[PDB]
Amino acid sequence: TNVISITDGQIFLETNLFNAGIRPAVNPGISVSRVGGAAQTKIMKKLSGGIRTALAQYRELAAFSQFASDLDDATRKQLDHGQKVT
Amino acid sequence: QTGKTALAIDAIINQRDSGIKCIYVAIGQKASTISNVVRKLEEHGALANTIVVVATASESAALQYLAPYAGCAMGEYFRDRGEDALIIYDDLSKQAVAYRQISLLLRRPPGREAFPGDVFYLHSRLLERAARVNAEYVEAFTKGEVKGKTGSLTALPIIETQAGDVSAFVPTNVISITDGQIFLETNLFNAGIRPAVNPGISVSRVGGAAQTKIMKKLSGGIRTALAQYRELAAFSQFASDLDDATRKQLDHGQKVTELLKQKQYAPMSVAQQSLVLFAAERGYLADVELSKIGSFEAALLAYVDRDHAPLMQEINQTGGYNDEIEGKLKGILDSFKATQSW
Amino acid sequence: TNVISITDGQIFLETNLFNAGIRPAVNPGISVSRVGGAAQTKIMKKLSGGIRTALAQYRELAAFSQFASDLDDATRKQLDHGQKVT
Amino acid sequence: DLDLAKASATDQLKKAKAEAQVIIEQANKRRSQILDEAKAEAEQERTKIVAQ
Amino acid sequence: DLDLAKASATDQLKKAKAEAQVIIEQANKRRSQILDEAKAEAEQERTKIVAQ
Amino acid sequence: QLDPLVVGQEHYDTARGVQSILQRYQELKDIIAILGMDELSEEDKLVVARARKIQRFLSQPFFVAEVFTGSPGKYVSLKDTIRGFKGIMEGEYDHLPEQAFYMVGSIEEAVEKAKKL
Amino acid sequence: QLDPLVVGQEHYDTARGVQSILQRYQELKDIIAILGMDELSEEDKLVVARARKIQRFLSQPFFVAEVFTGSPGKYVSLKDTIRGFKGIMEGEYDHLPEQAFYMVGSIEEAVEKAKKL
Amino acid sequence: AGAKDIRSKIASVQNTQKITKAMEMVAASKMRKSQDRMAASRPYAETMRKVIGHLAHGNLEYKHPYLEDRDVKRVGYLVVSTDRGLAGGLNINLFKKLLAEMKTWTDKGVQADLAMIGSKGVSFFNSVGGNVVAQVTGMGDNPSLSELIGPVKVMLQAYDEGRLDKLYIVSNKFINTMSQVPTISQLLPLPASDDDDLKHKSWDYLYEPDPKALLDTLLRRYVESQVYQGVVENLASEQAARMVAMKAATDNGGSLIKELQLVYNKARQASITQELTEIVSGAA
Ligand SMILES: Nc1ncnc2c1ncn2[C@@H]1O[C@H](COP(=O)(O)OP(=O)(O)OP(=O)(O)O)[C@@H](O)[C@H]1O
Ligand SMILES: [Mg+2]
Repeated sequence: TNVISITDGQIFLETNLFNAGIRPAVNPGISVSRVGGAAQTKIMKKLSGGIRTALAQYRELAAFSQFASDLDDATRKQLDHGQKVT
Repeated sequence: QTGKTALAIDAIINQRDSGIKCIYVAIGQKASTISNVVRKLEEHGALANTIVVVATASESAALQYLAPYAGCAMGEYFRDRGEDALIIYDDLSKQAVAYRQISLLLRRPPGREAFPGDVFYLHSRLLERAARVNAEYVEAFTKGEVKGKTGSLTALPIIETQAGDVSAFVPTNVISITDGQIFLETNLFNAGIRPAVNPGISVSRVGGAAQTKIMKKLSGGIRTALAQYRELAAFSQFASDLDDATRKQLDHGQKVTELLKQKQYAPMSVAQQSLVLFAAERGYLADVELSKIGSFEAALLAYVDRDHAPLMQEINQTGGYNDEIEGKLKGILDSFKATQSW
Repeated sequence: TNVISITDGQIFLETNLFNAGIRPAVNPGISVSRVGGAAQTKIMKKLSGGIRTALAQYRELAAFSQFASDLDDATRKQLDHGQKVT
Repeated sequence: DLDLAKASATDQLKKAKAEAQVIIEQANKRRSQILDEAKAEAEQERTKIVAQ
Repeated sequence: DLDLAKASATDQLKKAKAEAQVIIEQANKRRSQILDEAKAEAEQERTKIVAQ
Repeated sequence: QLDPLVVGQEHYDTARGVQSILQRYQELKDIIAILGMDELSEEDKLVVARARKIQRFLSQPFFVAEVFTGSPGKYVSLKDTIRGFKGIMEGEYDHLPEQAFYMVGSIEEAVEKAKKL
Repeated sequence: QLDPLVVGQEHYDTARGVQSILQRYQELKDIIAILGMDELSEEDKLVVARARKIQRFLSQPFFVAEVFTGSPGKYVSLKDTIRGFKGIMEGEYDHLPEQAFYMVGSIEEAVEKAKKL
Repeated sequence: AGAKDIRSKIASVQNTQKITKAMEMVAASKMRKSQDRMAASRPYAETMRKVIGHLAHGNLEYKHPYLEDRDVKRVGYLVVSTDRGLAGGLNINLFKKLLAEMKTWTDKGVQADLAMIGSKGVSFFNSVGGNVVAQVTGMGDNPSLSELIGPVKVMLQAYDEGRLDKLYIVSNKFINTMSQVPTISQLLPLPASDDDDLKHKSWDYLYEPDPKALLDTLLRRYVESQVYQGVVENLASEQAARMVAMKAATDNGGSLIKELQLVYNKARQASITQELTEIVSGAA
């Protein structure tokens, strides 16, 4: 925490994801860049959008959407794209 | 932030007409809060009856540490002359901190949590000045000027516990010195229960011996109602599965608990508390719906104040209890429950 | 835990069994002798070879018991035998 | 049974009408007393503040 | 007709009840009116007697 | 000191019997909560009645608590304590209502108090 | 400053209602965590479904956070928010999905966001 | 917090995990016994339905109210629900299916009547203001046909009295140990379901005294037996759902222990450090 308080962001690499073959195991939702898109090339900024909140949402959505699911087509395409992305 | 100060200052306001003088001594608080509570004691009538002793957070440690003794010495002026006083040490948990600072700067050997050794003997010889002295000690002290009256100094120290933890050094000392405890819970305070007193772990070793006998009579049943509710409460999250023979108790508990909620700066005379507890003890609330209990209570307190005032006068003036009084109360409840509305 | 690391076993005396009337309240499973049967006279090494783990299992089977009437008697034989020996 | 039932039928109007009257005749006194006691407080507060 | 009397009586009581419940609300508001009047005339007085 | 050799078998067995009754009543409270009383066996309802009567009979009024409650105190000899609890467990006093045993003192005072209730 | 005598009854009462709901939702998270959401009473499922909306509607987009999220910031007036929370608590927006409330201004941007999913 | 609180919580959660594992075992046995009792029902219903084959929709016809598709002015439902919780979403999925279809029906202006088996549905529809006309409860894990005679008797008596125009049973269908599906399926007027007796034209019965008097009781008994079959399948489905739900809850507890023990170890270490730094930096 002392150092999270000094830097301009963090890339949090999570061991659960890393064991599941997801490498690099960048956990979106905790990791952030406090300078944000100001640093990106215009093309990259355009393409990416707020993608990381999209994957944060997908990953917490998978928290309830394993044993059951609801609104089960729009959540279904949300899950499909999130999975193909990851 | 659970109402520790509010409870003590309502205790002080309520003495605005009772003959008890009040002393409010503030340790280590910021001045613009002292000024605020004084402005509230001035709104209500209480300020003309009370002394305020202030040691703001900016004052040196010696003053913050000695303030409670300066307050006790001002309550003892009354005690030793046959009068009654009430003294409210706000945050003994900050006197203890000031004393720790003074000790560590004098290089005295530290104890647990770096508190010096004699921090028990610091509070012990402060709180044991709160006393009731028999009439003979008064006559001896006042050299015969006052006779047949017993002086008294009542203390209500306040303590603050981190994360509800009562096993720390200063809480565990003052819990050992005092005669009782009012445990204020932050969960009860969030859920809406205000004042948040936790009845299951609050105690008072003086107990019923200090009540008016009407209250002594009526509150015994509240103790048991809440105790049975606290034993049953675990099932509330499976309630639909329960049996009505227990559902009766498990709903009476909730209704009496919803009854003990109260608004701030609105003290009740003994007549009103006795009436409102009698109402719940004798089953009148068995059918009122939970969400309305408060409007029921308000309507009842209003009705009685105009249509039966002499009974309130009698109770408030004597606190007695009789089958006569019980009949009058049953009559009041009967007439109310039919001939009016909430 | 210092001493458990120094010695060659332990006899764990269980308060629950002692209050329940099982005296001596020796607790199987969690108690053990690391020299083992080398120290045990031959007849006892023969007759006792099963007791330990059979009881270790009975004590959990009889803990499953209370939430289950109508027991399979393939297990009721076991719950009777374990109770005999206990 | 015609007499016994029509007795209640002819009486309960009178009775419940009188009680609907009574409820309101109490509420009216409540309003009047509050418009009085707000006057009492109107004097009491101003006198307190001038003394202050 | 028994239950003509019964039902009309119950609703007639309820109407007396509601009429009381609204006789009270005017009372609470009038209190607020007159009490804030007293508050205004108290502050506005104090803050010039003291200036004097 | 609670073992037969020193307290005598009569005492030891009465004590262990009280413990057994109450230890079963603890089991049964949480059946009674979910299912209500009526689903118990005959002896289960009877164990419950005796457990509640024992639990009441262990209360007593003190000559020094005489100032909190007003009720006068009682001194109960050990003979009478054993005789009372054994009589309750055997089912001799099953015909008295529970409140006859609360704050009663000696066991005879239970059979007396039951009259006036 | 959260006193009826300062903020007026309606604002104080709305704030305390929101706190009561969120606390009741905390008290359920252990049973929900263990046994899953299906073992709740039929009225507790509604407490949970409203708390999970109140939590989102407490969210807001900020003018200084466009750097991070693109979405343009919002300014919400008090009058316009005590109404929204009074609404959600009273269950009159109780037909709208959770994600309708996430990162919006007044309650009317939520009712709009629901139409577009 | 502090080690001695968190270790107490870990202990209590491990105990909870014992409880739920025992319940999973129990439910897994009761499901087998209940589906044995589920397969001990087929012979009666199947032979009786073959009989009704020959007697009613045979080459010979008969004039029974319970085989003709008269007009729909109101509809009845027999609702099967568990007597016990912890079943997962079973009951509520079923009641939501029922409510959706009963809405679709009342959108044509028809009324509806409910007869409730099991107490959970009783409470639910008392809350949602359904029209419960009769109920039976407390059958538990020992359903019996004799107890069902009441409500089905009510519904039949209302059907032939004209007051109903169609009758449904709504219940869960046990398919796999891992999958049960809620179904609303019709049983009055009797469905057309193959069972052709064209092959059996070879013979006809001696009817004592007459075929109509029999056909009446045949159909009544047949409806009773299908209601019983439904109750028993729903019971086996309840047991399967409780088994799977307790499995999930035991794994949830098993993960919560992993979280609590990390918190506990952190507290253990912090308490050691803060004790030892208070001692050592006391000296001198
Ligand atoms: N009976 C009550 N009903 C409603 N609100 C109350 C009640 N009592 C206190 N409060 C509220 O709780 C808040 C905290 O009150 P208070 O400051 O007295 O608690 P505290 O323990 O003194 O906090 P601190 O320890 O910071 O002084 C106050 O804003 C007060 O309005
Ligand atoms: Mg304070």
